[PDB]
Amino acid sequence: MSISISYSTTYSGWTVADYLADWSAYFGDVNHRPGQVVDGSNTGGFNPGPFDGSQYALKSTASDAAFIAGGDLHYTLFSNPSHTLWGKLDSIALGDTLTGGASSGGYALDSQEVSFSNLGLDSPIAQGRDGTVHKVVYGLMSGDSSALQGQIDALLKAVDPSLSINSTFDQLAAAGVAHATPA
Repeated sequence: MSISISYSTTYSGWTVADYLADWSAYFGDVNHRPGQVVDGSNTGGFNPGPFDGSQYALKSTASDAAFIAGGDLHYTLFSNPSHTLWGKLDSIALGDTLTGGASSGGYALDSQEVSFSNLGLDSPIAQGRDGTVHKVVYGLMSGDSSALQGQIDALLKAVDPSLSINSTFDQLAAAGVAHATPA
């Protein structure tokens, strides 16, 4: 199946690129780096975790922005290649108001704005921190969504070369890729 996109009607006239650049500016950089992961405030979490699961979720420490990555995901922690996320990334949901976690049966994003599904990404452990899945998710943690933008640009061009991250959500809905959701 081709990339599927949802978007709240209030973003109908935005391009994908402008939405993601703006979301990244609100989320900011959670500072997930050596000496700066000292407690659970900026780790995020897996369901079921602690290091693997079908969801990885993180809330911003600068805003209420949050995302959930869905698929079949694995984090190496200290194991070579250290601090690598690899595996199957099917979906990214972005917005605000993260709730839940492993103990309550799953994460939910109560103010989801936009989602991207059927991403078809599957990165092997061998690529380490240069894997596409790793770069996509670490970009969302660190205030730079350029890796996600590039993957969406390629998936959209695969549907039709007239579609891109510079398409508005409106235009993607007319093309049958995107679907407006209630605001």
